[PDB]
Amino acid sequence: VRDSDIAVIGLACRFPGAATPDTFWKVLSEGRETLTHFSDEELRAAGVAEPLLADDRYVKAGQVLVDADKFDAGLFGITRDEAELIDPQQRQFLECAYEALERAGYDPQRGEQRIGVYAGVGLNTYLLHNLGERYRTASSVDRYRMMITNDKDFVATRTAYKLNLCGPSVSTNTACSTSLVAVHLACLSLLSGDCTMALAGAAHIQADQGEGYLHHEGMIFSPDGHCRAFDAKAQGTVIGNGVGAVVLKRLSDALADGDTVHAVIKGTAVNNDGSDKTGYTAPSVQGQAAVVAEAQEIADVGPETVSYVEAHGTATPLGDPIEVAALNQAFNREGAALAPGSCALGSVKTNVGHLDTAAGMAGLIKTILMLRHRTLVPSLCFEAPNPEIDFAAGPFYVGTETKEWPAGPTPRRAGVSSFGIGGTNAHVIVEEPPAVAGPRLLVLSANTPAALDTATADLARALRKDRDLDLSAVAQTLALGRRVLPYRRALVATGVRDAALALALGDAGRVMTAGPADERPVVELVTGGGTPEHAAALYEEAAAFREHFDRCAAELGTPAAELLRGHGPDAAFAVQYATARALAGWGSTAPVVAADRTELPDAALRLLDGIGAQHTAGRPGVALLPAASAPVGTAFLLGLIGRLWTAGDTVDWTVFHQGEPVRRVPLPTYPFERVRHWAEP
Amino acid sequence: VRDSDIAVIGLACRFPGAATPDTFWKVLSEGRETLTHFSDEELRAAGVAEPLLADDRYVKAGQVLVDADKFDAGLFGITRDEAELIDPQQRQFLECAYEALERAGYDPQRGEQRIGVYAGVGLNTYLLHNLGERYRTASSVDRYRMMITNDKDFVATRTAYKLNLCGPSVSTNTACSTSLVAVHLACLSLLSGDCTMALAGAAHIQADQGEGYLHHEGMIFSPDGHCRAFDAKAQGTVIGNGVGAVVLKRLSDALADGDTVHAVIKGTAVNNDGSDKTGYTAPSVQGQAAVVAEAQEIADVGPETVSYVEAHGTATPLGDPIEVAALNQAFNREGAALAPGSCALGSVKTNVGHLDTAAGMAGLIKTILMLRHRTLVPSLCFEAPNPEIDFAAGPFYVGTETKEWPAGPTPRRAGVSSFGIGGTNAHVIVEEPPAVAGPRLLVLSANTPAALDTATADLARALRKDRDLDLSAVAQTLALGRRVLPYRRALVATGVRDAALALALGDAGRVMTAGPADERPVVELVTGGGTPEHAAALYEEAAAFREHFDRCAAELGTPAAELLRGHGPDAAFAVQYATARALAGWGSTAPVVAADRTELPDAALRLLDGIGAQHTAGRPGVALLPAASAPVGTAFLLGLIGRLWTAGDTVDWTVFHQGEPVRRVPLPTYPFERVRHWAEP
Ligand SMILES: [K+]
Ligand SMILES: [K+]
Repeated sequence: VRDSDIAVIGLACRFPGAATPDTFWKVLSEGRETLTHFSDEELRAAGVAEPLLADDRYVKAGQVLVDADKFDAGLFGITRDEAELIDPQQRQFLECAYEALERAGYDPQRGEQRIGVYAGVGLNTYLLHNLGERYRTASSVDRYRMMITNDKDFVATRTAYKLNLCGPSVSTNTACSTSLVAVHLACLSLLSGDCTMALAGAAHIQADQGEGYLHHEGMIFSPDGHCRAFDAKAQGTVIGNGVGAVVLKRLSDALADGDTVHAVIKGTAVNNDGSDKTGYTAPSVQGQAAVVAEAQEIADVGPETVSYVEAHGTATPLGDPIEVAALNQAFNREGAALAPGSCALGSVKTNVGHLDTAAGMAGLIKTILMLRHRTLVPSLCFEAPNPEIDFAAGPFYVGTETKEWPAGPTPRRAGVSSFGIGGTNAHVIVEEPPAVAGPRLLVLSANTPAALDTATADLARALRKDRDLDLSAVAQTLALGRRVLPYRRALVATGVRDAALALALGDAGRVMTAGPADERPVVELVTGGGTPEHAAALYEEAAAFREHFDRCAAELGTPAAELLRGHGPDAAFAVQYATARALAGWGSTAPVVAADRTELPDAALRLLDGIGAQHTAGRPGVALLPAASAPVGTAFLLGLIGRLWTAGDTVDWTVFHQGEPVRRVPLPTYPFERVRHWAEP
Repeated sequence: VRDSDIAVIGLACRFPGAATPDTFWKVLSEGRETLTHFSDEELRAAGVAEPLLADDRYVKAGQVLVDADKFDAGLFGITRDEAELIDPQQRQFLECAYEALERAGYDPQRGEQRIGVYAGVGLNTYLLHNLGERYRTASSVDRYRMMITNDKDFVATRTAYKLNLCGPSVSTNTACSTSLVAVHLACLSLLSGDCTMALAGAAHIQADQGEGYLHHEGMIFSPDGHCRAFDAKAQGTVIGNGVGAVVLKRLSDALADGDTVHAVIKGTAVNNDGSDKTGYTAPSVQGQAAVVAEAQEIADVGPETVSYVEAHGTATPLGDPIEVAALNQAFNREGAALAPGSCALGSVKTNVGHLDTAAGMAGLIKTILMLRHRTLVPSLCFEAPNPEIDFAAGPFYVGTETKEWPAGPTPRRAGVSSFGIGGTNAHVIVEEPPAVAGPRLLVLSANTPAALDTATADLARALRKDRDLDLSAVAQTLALGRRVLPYRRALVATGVRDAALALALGDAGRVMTAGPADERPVVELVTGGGTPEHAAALYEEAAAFREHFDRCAAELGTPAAELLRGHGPDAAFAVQYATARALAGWGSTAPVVAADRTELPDAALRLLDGIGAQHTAGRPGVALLPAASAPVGTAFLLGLIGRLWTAGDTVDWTVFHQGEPVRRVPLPTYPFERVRHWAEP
């Protein structure tokens, strides 16, 4: 574990045909093109002019992001009017960043982590088209409100403000290479100590997606909507729509904290072509070759140890041979040719098109998934190599199969390239990640009942589909790594299968649900016989209980072993008092009601005075003792916490999970309400 | 000299009332407000509606950037149609960056330096207003051309492409704090080794500057166009227009290379407020306090050693007390209160208004000039302290005088703050810079005759006004640190006064001028007697001559001392041959013509064959020997180089200046042609 290695500890994406990493992996491993073909009816509905449809140069297809118009404004405390004004690219980036942090297992509203964010969005066609006329005929006040909801500057800071990211929050833009430049700056920030975690990401969404495009020979776009990277029939790409983000942390920190490591960034490099090329928009062999070599040098990774490269890969007749010539030059720099056919080459642009500002996210996230799965996937629309590409001069070949990624003398390593219009180039070196008994309280919360139900079904489903999940990790991730919201649910479970079923059934006997309407509860210290089996179980199983019980027995003047065996009022008091103090230590602020104190010793009376126990409440009461023939021990205590917490009591989950190693794991992400917010031009 | 210290080795600015650093220092030291008041006639000319003029809330004033519409497209190889399309913010940033590199003394078209650029521009109102209708009714091809000439992404890369910057070139945007964030990332890049030099800067230009504004109580803008920072009558600021850039290099490198150090950046910090504040646009004491403390810690600078702070300083009733409360908290963090009245506080927004994206450049450059001049300057419109500001809790007081900056126990140190809408905060620690015989060839070149004449007058003027300038440094800076352009001029001078006069007079006897029209010249090796005084002078004074003369004497079979004394044809040959070889070693590619070889020895014939001397030219001839009663020695040789170079011969000025330490110094910057490029809405 090198000092400079950066872990990818979470990620998220909404790309054409894939709203999550799991569905993206399905697109990739199944070798599918996500191109949408538009009917004439759909194009007419979209206001495409009739001469345009008739034109044989017009391409009736696109790479669309479904529900780009949807946004859960309520969750983010944003009004309808404001949601409508905000560029969909910024809305989608905000939800995507939320998802990435969720998958990482970190709730930035809690904890001491300092989280930065580097992000960029594409050309704001929402402002130009949908809000265009609105802008030029508006007051300075309303123009100002449109500026802070639409200018590029605000994508990173809106996210910082709404998610609570206190590290550097910077909008970074270099056109098609924006994604990997953001990744580069995030890593630089992390290594310099600006922050302890960082998001890096990008969004590109055309306000008029859903329409086709006119083919022009002087431009990068293909005549048929297909992107045939490295193929002899390569004729360009299709602009796509999408958004992606990764969460980054020093690898040593990630391992120490017990995070899931999806992959390791070994090094990154960024440069610019400068002047020495035939035009501002022209490609450059030398600029590309240099940034690849620079990234490998920084990563301390020899070119012969790289076994996959994710090319920028736009399928232009000029650009494809240049990209391979540049890779050959970089890879062969330390001598002569590497073994032919020894490094796979591919382009996700063949699946989802060219995501512009977000292209590098689609490329990096594909490569991360391949590495985590130790699985190579196809580059599509490849039938025969472009004769002008000099494959024989180097190690590259275009992989067209889903298959095991063969082991090598080093861990599996990949390169990821992204080259922008304007000549800023980026290359990132990524490595596969290093190799990796009682009941638990599972807690869920959402901003609406409907969201809570969906989240419950999602978790149930995820739990059924992976039995290998550790219930501990699931409980910890849910408690520590999810926003604390008003509609709440909880369940005490004995294992993953058990949990899956209980959550699916929704049977109130086990599944506790409460919301902001329900009354804040009190804990009731009752009379009743002792509970020796229950007392002994908590004493053995719960360290916090054991502490306060020992100290309570000291005050009462009786040995702990005596009280734990006892059936009398002193014993019943002790168990309940110790439970109440353990709850308090875990952050509970529920009042303790002790309504009947007659048959209690003076010491018990003082202890009740010390914690300021009320004599009554003016509020639902939760008993501190199990009912007869109810579950006892830790199962009871966890159910108690669950009942209080769902009803709005405070719990400090960090303190609650103190005594154990925490392991954060990927679980389903928030079911954002699909509310349409769209300004009509 | 700490490893992490960064030198500011050049800078440039066009702010209201100041098109250069020198004129900016005049605004600052003279305590002037650059606010422009608009007549009703001017406002009407600008298309301001009549109800608007009548409105008593309307403020008929602004902080305008003169000639924001002007751009030397020819110099940058840009067509008229393209120049018109490019956002004026990007045009102005491009010219400003050129100026900054010129003042630093580096021509990025030559040399091995790797230069990065981090820059941001403000809201593109040129695209929205001037090109708005044009965009929505244009083809996809023309929309694409408007995108690459107007989107934020392209400001840094356009500059990289047109100036030849091959380091990371990144557009960075965080609203009002953009400038110092760019500076922060440039320093991070430099310290990480992305590059060896870096530009950082920003431009903010409203397409409708020249109009007034309507006052709204819910906004940051003052009712009278004055910005009364920290005053009891503080009521906000005025939006301004401007552009600035700095050139950064590791301090150790700068000193080693002999650069001018204008100031030293000791440390920088960037953070974001996150969620814990009352609104997205609200201020935050804690965010500000943290970034100031973080910057000082990183700089290893104790708060008690800081004697000036350049505040964000926007003069809002809420914001001013908050900024001082935050500074107090940061400065007092290591104990109790520092001495009252011991650190000056000011805001350049009181001079030039709020330059938005460029505000931090105006603040940083003011602070750099103060430090270089060891002179404090006034913060304006300060009559009585705002009662709500807790000055007494800390060391701060508002300085209102131009006066010597008192020496202290450490070098003079300042802080510079910039806080953005969206909550990204930056603070930079700056320190004063460390303490610092023959003829010379001065070379000038421009892209037009008119520009060449203006540049000549400018240099003449600058030379008159500083006699302390070292002629050496002037010659080196001009030769190594200026773009090589087609209309050329040169002068051999014996000192600064001499140069100043010769350049002003323009007398062809001394001042050589030539352009692309003039013929590429040849050097002529003539017959004629020896020139013993001339030979001995070059031998003594020019190492390159001495080398080739020694070797030529070896070939001829005669001792060098004999030939240097000689009057014969062998001696005349030797001196001319050695001069020709010295020119070749300095990169000359002018043909050598030896038309009359009769009375030359065989050895001389072989030597002429070896360099492939022509027997004639089919071209003006320049003699390799001084004419009788002409200047001799180094003066002659330099005049020779000048004649060839002005006529288009190649010279490698790096090789030419090899044997000596180079010192780059500020000289006047390029006289960009004032051509208007402005799209009509
Ligand atoms: K070029
Ligand atoms: K808030």
